[PDB]
Amino acid sequence: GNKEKADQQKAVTDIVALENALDMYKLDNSVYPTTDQGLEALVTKPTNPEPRNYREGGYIKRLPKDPWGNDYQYLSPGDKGTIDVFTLGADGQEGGEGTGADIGNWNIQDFQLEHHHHH
Ligand SMILES: [Ca+2]
Ligand SMILES: [Cl-]
Ligand code: NA
Ligand code: NA
Ligand SMILES: [Pt+2]
Ligand SMILES: [Zn+2]
Ligand SMILES: [Zn+2]
Ligand SMILES: [Zn+2]
Repeated sequence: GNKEKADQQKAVTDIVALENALDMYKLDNSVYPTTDQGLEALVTKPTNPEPRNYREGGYIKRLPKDPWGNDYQYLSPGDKGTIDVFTLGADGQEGGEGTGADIGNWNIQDFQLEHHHHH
């Protein structure tokens, strides 16, 4: 019902937010954060490597939690594209259907409302 569609839109909103914050990091610092620096690099200046041009206050106000209480996941370099930003969904596991499906930057349009789709 409403709950599941709201949860899905929340995941879309967060993944897009994070992807945009990651692009700002790249614009400043010439590279994306590594998997090991993590999404935390968006709020706190990382090490290994230390970025050259870190923005005061970071790149996002806070790290969102996914609709099922788990942290969003991140890989750089990604398996699915240059970076992977994703949630594993309601089942907290790879793959799955329904609310269990994995939502990521690579397939994000699929989980957006219909007006974002290309048919
Ligand atoms: Ca899943
Ligand atoms: Cl299109
Ligand atoms: Na840390
Ligand atoms: Na990707
Ligand atoms: Pt920015
Ligand atoms: Zn981007
Ligand atoms: Zn829209
Ligand atoms: Zn569609």
